[PDB]
Amino acid sequence: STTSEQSARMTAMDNASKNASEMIDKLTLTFNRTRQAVITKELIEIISGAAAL
Amino acid sequence: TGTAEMSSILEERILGVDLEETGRVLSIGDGIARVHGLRNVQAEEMVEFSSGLKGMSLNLEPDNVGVVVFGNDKLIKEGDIVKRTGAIVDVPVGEELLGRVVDALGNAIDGKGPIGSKTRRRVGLKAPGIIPRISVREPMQTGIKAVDSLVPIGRGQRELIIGDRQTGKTSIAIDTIINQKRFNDGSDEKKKLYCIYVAIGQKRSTVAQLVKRLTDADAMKYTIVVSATASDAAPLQYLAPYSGCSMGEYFRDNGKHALIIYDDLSKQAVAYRQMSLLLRRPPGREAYPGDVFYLHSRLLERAAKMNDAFGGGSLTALPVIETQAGDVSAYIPTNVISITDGQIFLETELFYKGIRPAINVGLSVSRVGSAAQTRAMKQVAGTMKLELAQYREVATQQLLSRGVRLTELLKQGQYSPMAIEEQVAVIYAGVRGYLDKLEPSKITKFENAFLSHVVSQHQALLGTIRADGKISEQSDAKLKEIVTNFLAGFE
Amino acid sequence: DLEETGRVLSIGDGIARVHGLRNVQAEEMVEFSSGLKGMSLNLEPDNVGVVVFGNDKLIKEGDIVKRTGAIVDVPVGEELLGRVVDALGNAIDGKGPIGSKTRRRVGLKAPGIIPRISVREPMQTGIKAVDSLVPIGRGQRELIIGDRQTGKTSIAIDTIINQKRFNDGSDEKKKLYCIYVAIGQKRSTVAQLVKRLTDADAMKYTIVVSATASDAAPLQYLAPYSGCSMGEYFRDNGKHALIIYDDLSKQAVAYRQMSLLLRRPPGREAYPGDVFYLHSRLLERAAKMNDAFGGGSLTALPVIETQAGDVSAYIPTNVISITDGQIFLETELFYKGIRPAINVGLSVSRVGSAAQTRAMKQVAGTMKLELAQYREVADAATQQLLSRGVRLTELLKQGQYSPMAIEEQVAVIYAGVRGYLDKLEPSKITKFENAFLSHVVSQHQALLGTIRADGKISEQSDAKLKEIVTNFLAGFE
Amino acid sequence: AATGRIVAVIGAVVDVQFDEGLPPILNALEVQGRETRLVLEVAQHLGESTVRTIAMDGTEGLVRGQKVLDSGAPIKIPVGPETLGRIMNVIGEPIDERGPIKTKQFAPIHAEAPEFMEMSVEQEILVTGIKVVDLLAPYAKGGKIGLFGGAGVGKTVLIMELINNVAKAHGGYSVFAGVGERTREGNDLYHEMIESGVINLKDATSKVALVYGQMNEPPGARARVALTGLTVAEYFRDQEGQDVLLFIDNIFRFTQAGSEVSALLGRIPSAVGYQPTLATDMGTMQERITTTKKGSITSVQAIYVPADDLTDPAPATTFAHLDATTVLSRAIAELGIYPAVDPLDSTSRIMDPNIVGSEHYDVARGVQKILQDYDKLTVSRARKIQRFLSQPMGKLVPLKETIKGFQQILAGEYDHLPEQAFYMVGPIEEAVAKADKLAEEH
Amino acid sequence: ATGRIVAVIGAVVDVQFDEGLPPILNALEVQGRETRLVLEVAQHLGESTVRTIAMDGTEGLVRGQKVLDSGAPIKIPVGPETLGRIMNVIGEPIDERGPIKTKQFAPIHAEAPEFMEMSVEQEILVTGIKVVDLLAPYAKGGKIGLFGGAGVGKTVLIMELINNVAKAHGGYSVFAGVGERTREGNDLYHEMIESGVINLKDATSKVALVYGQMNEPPGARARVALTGLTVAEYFRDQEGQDVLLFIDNIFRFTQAGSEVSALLGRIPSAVGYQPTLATDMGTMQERITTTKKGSITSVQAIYVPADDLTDPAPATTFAHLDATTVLSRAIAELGIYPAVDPLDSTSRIMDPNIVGSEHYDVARGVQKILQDYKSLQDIIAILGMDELSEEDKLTVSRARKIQRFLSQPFQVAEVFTGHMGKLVPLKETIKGFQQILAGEYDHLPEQAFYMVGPIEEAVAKADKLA
Ligand SMILES: Nc1ncnc2c1ncn2[C@@H]1O[C@H](COP(=O)(O)OP(=O)(O)OP(=O)(O)O)[C@@H](O)[C@H]1O
Ligand SMILES: Nc1ncnc2c1ncn2[C@@H]1O[C@H](COP(=O)(O)OP(=O)(O)OP(=O)(O)O)[C@@H](O)[C@H]1O
Ligand SMILES: Nc1ncnc2c1ncn2[C@@H]1O[C@H](COP(=O)(O)OP(=O)(O)O)[C@@H](O)[C@H]1O
Ligand SMILES: [Mg+2]
Ligand SMILES: [Mg+2]
Ligand SMILES: [Mg+2]
Repeated sequence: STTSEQSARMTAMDNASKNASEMIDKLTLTFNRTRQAVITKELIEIISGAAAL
Repeated sequence: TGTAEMSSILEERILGVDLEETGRVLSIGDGIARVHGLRNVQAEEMVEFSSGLKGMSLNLEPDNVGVVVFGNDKLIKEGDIVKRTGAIVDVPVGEELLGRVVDALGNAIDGKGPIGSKTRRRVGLKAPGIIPRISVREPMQTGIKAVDSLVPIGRGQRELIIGDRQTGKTSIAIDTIINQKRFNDGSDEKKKLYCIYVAIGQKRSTVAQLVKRLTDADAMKYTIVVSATASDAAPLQYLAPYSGCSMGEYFRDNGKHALIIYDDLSKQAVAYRQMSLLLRRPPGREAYPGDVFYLHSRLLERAAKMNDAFGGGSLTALPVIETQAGDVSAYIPTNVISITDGQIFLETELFYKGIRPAINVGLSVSRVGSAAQTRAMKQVAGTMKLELAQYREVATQQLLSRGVRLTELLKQGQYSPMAIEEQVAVIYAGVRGYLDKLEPSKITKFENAFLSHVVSQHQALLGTIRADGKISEQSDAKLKEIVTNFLAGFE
Repeated sequence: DLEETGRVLSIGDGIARVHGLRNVQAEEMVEFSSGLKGMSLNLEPDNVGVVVFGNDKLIKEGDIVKRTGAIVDVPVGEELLGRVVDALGNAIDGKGPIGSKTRRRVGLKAPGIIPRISVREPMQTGIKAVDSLVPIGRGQRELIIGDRQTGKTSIAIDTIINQKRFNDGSDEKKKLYCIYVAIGQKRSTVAQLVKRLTDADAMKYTIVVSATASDAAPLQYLAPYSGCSMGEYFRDNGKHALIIYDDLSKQAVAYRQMSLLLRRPPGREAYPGDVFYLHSRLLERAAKMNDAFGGGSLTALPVIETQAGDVSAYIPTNVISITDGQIFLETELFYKGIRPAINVGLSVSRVGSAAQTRAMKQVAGTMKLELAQYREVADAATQQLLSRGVRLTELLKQGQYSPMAIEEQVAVIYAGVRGYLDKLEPSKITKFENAFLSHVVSQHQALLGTIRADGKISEQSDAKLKEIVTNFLAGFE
Repeated sequence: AATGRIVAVIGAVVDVQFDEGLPPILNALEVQGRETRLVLEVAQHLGESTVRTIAMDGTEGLVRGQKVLDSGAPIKIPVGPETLGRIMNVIGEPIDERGPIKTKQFAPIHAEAPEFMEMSVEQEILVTGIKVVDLLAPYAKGGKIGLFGGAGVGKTVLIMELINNVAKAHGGYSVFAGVGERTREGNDLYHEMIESGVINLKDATSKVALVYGQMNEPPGARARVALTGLTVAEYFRDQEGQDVLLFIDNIFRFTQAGSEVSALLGRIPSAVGYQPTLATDMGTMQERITTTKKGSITSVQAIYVPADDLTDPAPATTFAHLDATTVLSRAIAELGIYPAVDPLDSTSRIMDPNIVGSEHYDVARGVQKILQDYDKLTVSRARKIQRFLSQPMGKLVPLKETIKGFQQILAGEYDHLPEQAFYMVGPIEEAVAKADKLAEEH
Repeated sequence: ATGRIVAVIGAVVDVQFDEGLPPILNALEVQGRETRLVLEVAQHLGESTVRTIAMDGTEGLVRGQKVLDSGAPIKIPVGPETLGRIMNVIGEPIDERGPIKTKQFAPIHAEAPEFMEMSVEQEILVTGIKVVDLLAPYAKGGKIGLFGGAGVGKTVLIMELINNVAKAHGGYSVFAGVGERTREGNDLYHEMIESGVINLKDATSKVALVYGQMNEPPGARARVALTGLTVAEYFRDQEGQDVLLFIDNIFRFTQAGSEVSALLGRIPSAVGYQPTLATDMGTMQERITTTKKGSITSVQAIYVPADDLTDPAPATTFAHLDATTVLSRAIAELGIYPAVDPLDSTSRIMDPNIVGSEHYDVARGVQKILQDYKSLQDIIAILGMDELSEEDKLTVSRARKIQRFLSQPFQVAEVFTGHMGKLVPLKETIKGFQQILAGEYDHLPEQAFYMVGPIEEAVAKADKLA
C-alpha cells in the first residue's frame, strides 16, 4: 500500500500541474486581451477629451 | 465660427425687443437650446420657453446661453421667445407631501389632487456646516439582522447600498421604509422617521409596483415618492435627488427625522453626463464630466444630524449604486464610496448561495459603528462580528462550524423587518453557543420556531428589553432561561 | 522691432504664446522681461509657443520677449566638479559663480558609428551583485529599474563613492568623473545626498545637476541634457565620465506636461509621439570613443520607477529597449533580507562579460552558473544545489555606502564558490564574510595587491587564496 | 483697483474681462453684488483682456456683466497666534461662529518653496508609541510622513490617534488642514479636540489651528485648502521659530480637486484622468513642507488611494514626496488587526542602523522577513507577530519596550502562549497576562 | 520650386510654396542648414501650404528659411559599389570612407511589382544550412522571422546567410538597421569586417549597410527600411540576382510609423498604433517579392511586445511572414550551432506539393523523432533510465545523433575556430537525415555527428575517432 500510493500521488500531481498550466495559458490569453482593451479604452478617453477643445 | 455669428443676428444688427429679460432660440437639439439674448439671466436660473416648457441656464457663454430643456424639444423651434422668471429651482415641502407621489418638480402624478403645502424650498441650497451638527447617536432601524447588527446605521449617516444588478438593493431600502411602521404608529415623537424614496431613471411600472408594495404594508402615509422615470428628460432625472433632499431637509430643519433613498445615483450620473456632453463640456473618465464628484458630494453632504440648538432634526441618506460586473474600481462607485459613511455591499454569488440579503460582511463597513446601536444589539454584535471575522479568515473546526452557524443565522426573508428585540434574541441564542448542537440546515427552522415562541410566550421580556434598550442581568438570565428551555424542547 | 523682439499674447500653466519674434529659431532660448528665460519650442504661423523656465505669476500678457540668438547651452568643464548646479548650470550651492570657460549645447547629436569602439574596460560599481552577475563597462547604458523604495539611488551612490579609490590613485585612465542628475526629487533628499557624498569625499569629482519637484517642467525636462553635455565634455577630452539620471520617469512626466500644454497630439497615456525619441537621443550620447578620438567614454545609469513592477508600461518599455541591460530591484526580495534587492533572474548586461575583470570573470562565471541552476530548481543531489544556492545568495548581500574593491569581491566570491562555506549553514555566512574580509585586509595585503596588479588569479595566488581561506575557516566560530 | 466683468460662467469656471489692469495668474478676485464673499482664483490668460478663473464657492446666481474687483494679490489669509483654536475656510474667513480672526499679519497662500541652501539634514526620530509604526517605519521630526489607504482601512482613526498622542505631547502649535473630508467627521474632530483640552474656547491657550474645506465645496476650494493650511504652518515656522505639526487629511482630495479643475480648465487630460499638471503642482505644494534652518514642519498626511491601487497617478506621485510612508492595507484591515498598517509596504528613511541603532534595525528587518516568508514554527511565530502588531482601552508601548517584546517573540521565548493572546494588547507583559487569564479559564 | 518654412513643431515642418507644390512623398531640402536636412511631404493642407516630416533634427529652423524642392521622393545612390558601405535614410555615407561614386540613384517609395510580374511557382531558397534547409526552408521572395535574442549567436547566422547566398547563388545582401542601437551597429560593422563579409580594401564585399539609429527622428527610422529595400531592389531588378534583405528589427519599423502618424495628429487605433498600420506594413512588404527578373528574400528580426503574439504589431507582421526560425538559448546551452530550435521553427512551403514528398517526409520524420525524444526524455526524468522498450532507447540514440547532426561549422566562424566552414547542398542534407532515420548509422558513435558537414564527413570523423 505504501507502494501504490507514491505512484498514485506522482501521477495525480502530474495531472494537477498539467491542468494548472492549461489554466495559466488560458488566463494569460485573457490577460493580454484585457490589457489591450484597457490601453484602447484609455487612449479613446484621451482622444475624445482632446477633440472637445 | 461662433454660435451667435449667425447671419440673422448679424444682418439685423448691422441694419438696426428686450434682450435683457428675453432671448431667442438660436439652435435647439437633443434637449439643449442655445439662446441669444437673456443678458441678465443668472447661472442655474430657470427660464420659460414660448411653448410652456421650462429650462435651466447651465452654460452662461459670452454670446449665448446653453439652456437644458425640461421636456421634449419637439415644442421648441429656432427663433422662439425665451422669458426670464428670475428664480432658481424650488419644490413644495411640508407634511402635505406624505403619501403623495410627485415628480422631480413637486407636481403630483398620482391623480389624488394638487399638493396643498404652504412652503417652498430651493433645491440648490447648501449643506449645514461644522457648527450646526452633532455626532450621530440615534439608531436608524432597518429591521434587517445583518444591517442592524453588523453594519449599523444611525440618524444623520449616509450609508451606501452598492451592488450589481438584481442583488437586493431596492429590497433593502424598501424593508427599511416598511420597518418604520412600528415607530410612526406609536406616539413617541422622537423615534418617528419620515421616508422619502427618490426613483431615478426607472420604469413607471417599477415605481407603481413599489407604491403598491408600500401601500399594502401601510407605509405610504409617511412616505414621499419622487419619481424621475426613464422617459423623463435628463434634467429632471438630474434634479430629482435635489428635490427629494429638500423635501427631507424640511423635516430635518424642523426637529423631525427623515430618511431619503436615492435609487439610484448611477442613473443620475448618466443623466448629468448626457447633459454635459451635449453642452460640449470636456469629457473626462468614462466620458463623465469633471464635476460629477462635486455633484454627488454636494448632494450627499446635506444629510446631517443637527444639534439641539438647531432643532435636533436629522436626515439620513441611503444612496444606491449599481456596479457593472462587481467592478467597484469604476468612476462613480469610487466617488460615492469615498463620499459616504460606509457601504452595504451586496454580492451576486452570495445571493444564489441562499444568503439573502446577500450582504458581504467582509466588504461592508459603517464608519459610525456601534455608536449607532442600542446597548443590547451592541453586546451581541461585538462578539458576533469578531466571531465572523475569525471564521472568514480561515474559511479551527470550531471557528468554521460557528461561522457557518452565524451565516445561517443572518439570513432573512423579504418584506419581513424584525423589531430590534427579536434580533437581539436570535443573535443571543446563536452566539452564546446554543446552536453548536444543530446542523446548519436547521438553523432557519430553529430561528422561525424560537421567535414564534418568544413572541407568544415572553412578551414581558421583549417589552422590558425594548423599554431599557439593554440586556439587564435579570433579563440576561431570562434569555438563557428561554433559549435553554426551547433548545431542550426543540427537535 | 517685431523680428528680434516679441510680445506675450497669452499665458497659462507654463506656456507663453508670444506674438512676433519673426526671426527666432526653433528651440532657441529667449529672455522675458522679468528676467526669466524660455525656449521656443513651437514655431507657429501666428505666434511662438515658448516654455518658461520659471513661473506664470510673474509674466503677464503684454510683456516683452527678447531673443539671444543661440540654442540652449550650458557651462561645461572641470570647474563644475564639486558644485551643485540647476538645469541651466547656475550654482545653487552658494559657493559662488562657476568659473567655467567653455559652453556647450544641450541637444547635440550622439557620436556616430565610426568614432566608437566596443565596450572593453570595466566600470566598477563596488557592489557584489552588480560587479559579479550584471557587470557594467565604460561606455554602457545600464538601466536601474524598480519600484519605489527598492534601493536604486543607493546603487548609484555606492557607485559614485566607489570611484574614489581610482580617483585618488595614479592611473589617469582609470579615473571616473561622476554626474548625478536629480529630476523631480525633493530638495531635502538632494541636500542629504550631497552631504552623503561630501562625507565620503566624493564631491571633488562629482557634479550634481538638480531639477527638483518645485522647479518648472521645462527645467526638469532640460536637466538630463545639461548633465549629458557636462559629461560629453569629459568624454570628448580623453577622460571617463559616469552620469546617473534619477530618474527618467519624472523627466518623461515633465515633457508630457509641457507638450500637452503646447497642444501637441497625445499618444499612449498622453505622452507625445517623440517621447521615445526624447530618451533615445539622450541615452545614445553615452558612448566609448576609439583611441583616434581621445579614447574617452561616458557611462549612463538611468533610473526608472515602475508601478507594481509593470515593466511594459510605456516609458519602461522605451527605456528598456534603448539601454544595454537593466538591474531589476524587487520589494519582495527587499523584505526577504536580500539587499541590494537585485533580482538576478531578470537583470541583464549584454556588454557585461566583456568588461568584467579576468579574476572576477573566473569566479563569477561559476557563480552565475550555480545561481542559475539553483533558481531553476527552486534527493541527496539537488538539495546540494539548494544549499550551494543558499550560501551564494547569502554571499551577495551588502551594506549601504560601503563599496568593496574588486579583489576583495573576488576573494569573497572565491571563498563562496570553491565550496569552503559548504560547512557553514546559512545564517552564518554574513558574519564569516565580514570577519574573513578583515583578515584578508590586514595580514594579506600582498595577495590582494598583485591580484589588483595582475587582474587575474594566477596559480600561485590561487593556492594562496585557498590556503588562506581554509586557515581562516578552521579558526572561525 | 482694477474692475472687470464676468463674461462666461460654466460650472465652476468663470471668465472675467478686464478693460484695464489685467491681473497676473493666481491672483484673487472678488465678485461684487453678493451676500457671501465669492473669490475667484485666476488660472489662465486667454488674450483679448480675458482671464479664466476657478470659483471658491458655488457660482449660482452669477450674471454675465457682473462687476469683479481685483485684490491685487493671491488669496491672503490671516496668520498668527490668533488663528489657533479657530476654524477658517480656504479664504481665511472664520466658520466657527466665534467672530473675526483679529491677527496682525496676512499671508498669501501662493509662495515659493524654500531654497536649496536653506535645507536641513538633521533627522531625529519621533517615537509615537505604536508598535507597528514605531517598529517597522518610525517617524522622524521634520520629515513628511504620509498615511496611504483606501476607503475603510482606518486612515482617519489613525490620524486621530496621532493627533491625540503627538499633538498633546507637543509644544509647537500644530495645524490641521481638512482637505475635502466629511463634515460629520470634521465636527466630531472639533468637538473631541475641545473636550480634550487641546482647543480652549475661553482664555485662549489652544495649540491647534483648524482649516476646513469640505466635500460639498467646489473643486477650487478643495484644491487650495491644503495651501491655506500650508500658509498657517509656514507662519508658525518662518516667523515663530517653532517646530510645527501639519496634519493634512486628506491629500488625495487635493489631487482629485486638481483633476476636477483641469477637466474644464481647457487642458488635454493625461493618464487615468488627472491633469497634465499633476506632478509639478503637487510638487510646488509639497516642497513648502520642509525643515529649514529657521524651523521645522513635520507633516502627517493621510492619503486616499482609489480602489486600493497604489499605482494611481496621485498616490504614485505623492510617494516620492514623503520621508516615512506607512500604508494602511485593506487585506489586513479585514483580518480585524488594527491599525491596518502594511508591514511589507511601509518604508522609513530613518530605519537604518546609523539612526535607530543596532537592535531596533535588526528587529525591524527580522520581523519583516518572517512576515514575508509567511517552518511550521516559523509560521506560528509569524502569526504571533501578526497578532502582536495590533494595538487597541488604548495602549502606549515605548520604543525599547516594543523592540524587547518583538525580540522575545522572534527568538521564540514565548512559543507556548497561544496565537491570540497577542491580539489587541500592549507590550509583552499584557500579552503574557492575557495568556494567563484565557489559559486558566479556557 | 522654392518655398518658405511657415511652421516648425518638433519634427513636423509646414512649408509654403508660391508657384509649384511638390506632391506627397517628395524630398524638400532646407537651405542654409550646415548639414543636409531633408523634409518629406506628407500632406497638402491647402493655401499652398504643405506639411512635411523631417528626416533629421529641426533645431535652428527659422520661419522663413528657404526650402528647395527636388522632384523625386528621395534618391539614394544604388549600384554595385554600395556594398561594404554604410549609409543613412538620405543615402549619405556614414562610414567616413568617402562618397559613393555610383552611376545611378533610385527613388525610395516605388510601387510593388505588378500582378503580371509576380512569379507564380513557390521555390525554396537553398541556404546551405542544414537545420534551416531541412525543417524550415526559406522560400525565394519570402519573409522570415528571426525569433532570436542576444545570447544565442544571431549575428553569426546572419553573416553566414550572407556568405552562403553570395556563394551558392550569386546574390548580394542588404542589411537595414531600423531603430538600431549605435553600439550594436558598430559591433556588427566590425564583426562583418572581421569575418570577411565586408572588405575595406577590395571590391569583394557581399553586403551593403543602411542604418537608421535610435537617436534619429521617427521619419528617419520609418523610411530607413525603405532605403534598404530600394538598394536591394536595384540588385534584383537590374542584375537578376537573388538578394537577401535583412531588417534587424521590424517592430521598430512599426513603432516608428506609429510615432510618425502620432506627430501628424492622426487618431490612434487598437493599443495606440497608427490607423494605417496594415497598409504601412503592406506597402513595404509587398516589394519584397520574387519577380520575373529576380528575387528579394527578407530576414526580419521580430520583437514581440509584452510577449503577446496577438499584439497588433506582430499580428500584422505575421500576415506577411513565410518562414520562421527560432534561435533558442536552450539549444545553444546544449552546444548546438546554429542554435535553431528544430521544433518551434516553421515554414509555409513545407507541404509536399512544394518541396516534394521526399523532402517533406524526411523532415516530418525528423520532427516526429525529435518530439518523441523529448517525450522519452521527460519520462527518463523518472531517474529509472531502463530499456523496457527496445525502440525507446533505439530512437533516443537516433534522435541524439540527429539533433547533433543539426549542427554545422560556419565559414564566417573560421578565424575563431579551426573547424572549416562546410555548407551542404539540399539533396545531401535530405539524404543524410534519410540515412539516420533509416537506422543505418548505429555503429557510428555519437560525437562523430557534431560540427560536421554531410554524412561523408560524419563517417570520416567516426573512423578518425580511433
Ligand atoms: N432578502 C431577500 N430574500 C429573497 N429574495 C430577495 C431578497 N432580496 C431581494 N430578493 C429578490 O432578489 C431580486 C432582486 O431584488 P431587487 O430588485 O430589490 O434588487 P436590485 O438591486 O434593486 O436589482 P435591480 O438591478 O433590478 O434594481 C428580487 O426578486 C427580490 O425579490
Ligand atoms: N544595500 C542596502 N542595505 C540596506 N539598506 C538599504 C540598502 N540599499 C538601500 N537600502 C535602504 O532601502 C531604502 C531605499 O532607499 P533608496 O533611495 O536607496 O531606493 P529608491 O528606490 O531610490 O527610493 P525612492 O523611491 O524614494 O527614490 C533606503 O532607506 C536605503 O537606506
Ligand atoms: N478601535 C476601533 N474599534 C473598532 N473599529 C475601529 C477602531 N478604530 C478604527 N475602527 C474602524 O476603522 C474603520 C476605518 O475608519 P476610517 O478611519 O474612517 O477609515 P479611512 O480613514 O481609512 O477611510 C472604520 O470602520 C472604524 O469603525
Ligand atoms: Mg432596484
Ligand atoms: Mg531614488
Ligand atoms: Mg477618511
